[PDB]
Amino acid sequence: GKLTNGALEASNVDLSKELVNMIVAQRNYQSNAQTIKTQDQILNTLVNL
Amino acid sequence: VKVAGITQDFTDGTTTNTGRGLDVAISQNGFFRLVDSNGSVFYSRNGQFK
Amino acid sequence: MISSLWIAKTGLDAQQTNMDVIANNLANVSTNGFKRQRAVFEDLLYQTIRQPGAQSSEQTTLPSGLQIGTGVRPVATERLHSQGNLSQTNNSKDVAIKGQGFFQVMLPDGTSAYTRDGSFQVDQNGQLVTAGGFQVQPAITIPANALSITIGRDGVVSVTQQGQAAPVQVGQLNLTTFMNDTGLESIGENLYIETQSSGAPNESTPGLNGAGLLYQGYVETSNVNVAEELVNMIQVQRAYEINSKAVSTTDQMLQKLTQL
Amino acid sequence: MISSLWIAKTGLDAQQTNMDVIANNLANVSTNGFKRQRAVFEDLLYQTIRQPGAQSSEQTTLPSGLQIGTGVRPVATERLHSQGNLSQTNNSKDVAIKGQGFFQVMLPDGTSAYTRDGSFQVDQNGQLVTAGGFQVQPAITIPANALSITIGRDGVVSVTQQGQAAPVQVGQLNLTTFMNDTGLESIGENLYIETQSSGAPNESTPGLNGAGLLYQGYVETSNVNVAEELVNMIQVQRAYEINSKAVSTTDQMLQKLTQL
Repeated sequence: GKLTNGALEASNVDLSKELVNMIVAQRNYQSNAQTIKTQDQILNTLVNL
Repeated sequence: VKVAGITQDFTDGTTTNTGRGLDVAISQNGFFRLVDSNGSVFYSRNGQFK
Repeated sequence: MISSLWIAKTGLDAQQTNMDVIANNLANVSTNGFKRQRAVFEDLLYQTIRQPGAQSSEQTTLPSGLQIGTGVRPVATERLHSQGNLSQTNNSKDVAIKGQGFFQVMLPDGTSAYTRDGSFQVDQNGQLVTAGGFQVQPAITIPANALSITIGRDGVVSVTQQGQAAPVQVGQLNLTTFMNDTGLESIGENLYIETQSSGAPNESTPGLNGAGLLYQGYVETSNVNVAEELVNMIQVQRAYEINSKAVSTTDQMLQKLTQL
Repeated sequence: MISSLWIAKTGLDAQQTNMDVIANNLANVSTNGFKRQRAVFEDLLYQTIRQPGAQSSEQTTLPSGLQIGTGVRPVATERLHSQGNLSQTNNSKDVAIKGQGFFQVMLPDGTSAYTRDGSFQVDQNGQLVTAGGFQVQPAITIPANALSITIGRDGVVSVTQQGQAAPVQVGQLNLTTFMNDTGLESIGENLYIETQSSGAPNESTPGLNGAGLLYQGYVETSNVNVAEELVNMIQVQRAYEINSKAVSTTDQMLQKLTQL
């Protein structure tokens, strides 16, 4: 590529995409925590026999 | 699940005028070549030079 | 040691398998080109005792005899092959399939696996490879002096060199389709290998007799639905707890008998 | 007093050790330059009974004989020497490590200890000391009328004096590297001492050889990941309850024996 003098190459991070990805990742993490909690309430129920 | 890897989106970003003569922007492909105090070779897209 | 204990010991194991399937589906909610699993169950033995339909008298038959049954067993976990939603992540090296075909990839041992993941990279030698470093087939090399990579809807890979107004074709991407997509054996790393229940690998071009279409800059996400998995967890948890209660009731019954 | 009771007692002790490791990891979240611990277990001895592979007849061997095993024992507690997150405190005296080196300090016993903590102070004598007052070899004396301290990426310490246009070098901070980093014996107060399994201390400047670089104004936070510890705590609690249930079952069987 060619060099442009007097200019800087800024970052390529789009904030809207990052925010929506953060939201969906939070929901997925909560779902995984929920199934973790279910496996225990199952192990605890088996223990209380 | 297993994390196969972490990539880096090597697409050209914004070009912003700065008004200083020592900043260079690389459109399209290319990497600036640097050497540290040890002598290793490095590559960087940041054109903020001094 | 007693019949109801074995039956409720099979119920526990089947519900644990269902929970395992649900948890595995929820863990891979973000992996591209994923197909979620579904466990199927079937009845175990049925002890005959009094035979159903047995001739009690010389003219009267016994309807629906004493058929005491055994627990449950799972046949298998089948992959729900549906089209995951496509995502526009705008990179020239990501390709997504629109139909029901598979990419062919050559394993290091010389055999060929089949993957629907479209996140492709370029190795140091210039070949298209899967993100796990497995080289794609039938080999699409990419020159060092490449300016843009264009993969069309027909799988044709073109590379535009510097200062040249015409693109250069560097290969042709083909899709493999099977009689039975479920019977493929998953070997991990988003890879499936051929099994005799999956028929034979039929190679086809993308748009003809049944291979899917390829879209560049798109990634095929998983078909896992979170809400349905949540509801299924709530129902599997209740079923497991109730079967454990059956175990406990059998245990209490055996206690009094022994005490006698 | 019975074999299963000893096995369950060993399991309980191992799970308690795991819980202590988790608690120690949790207690040192705010410590700087702390490396989390992980415990590794091994399975104990085996009562032989019938030997596996013993010749039963003149030609037929016995496959997989009665190997009744004993409980479990923890072998080791290993540190995870990984680069923790760097935190900017904007202090002229705080130093952070970027690689895999160690700072060398002198205990008042006369032996040398090694610490990765970088929160340094100056004593009333003007020397560089650790927050516990241990003097930081190979020894940096800071003059009385200092205006600012500059510690370079390679370890050169300079002091800017009033009326002098040039900085004055007052020492050189060095890093010690070990061939085996996990073999160091932790004596507390963020100090590790060398053992015979920790190789020999190789002193080097930050940048040369393999030692890491020094960042001024930064502190190395602990590498403890908390959510993993919470999940491990849940697992440890459930496993401890299961082992306690095994103990209870053994106790009940012994009780039903006595009355006979």
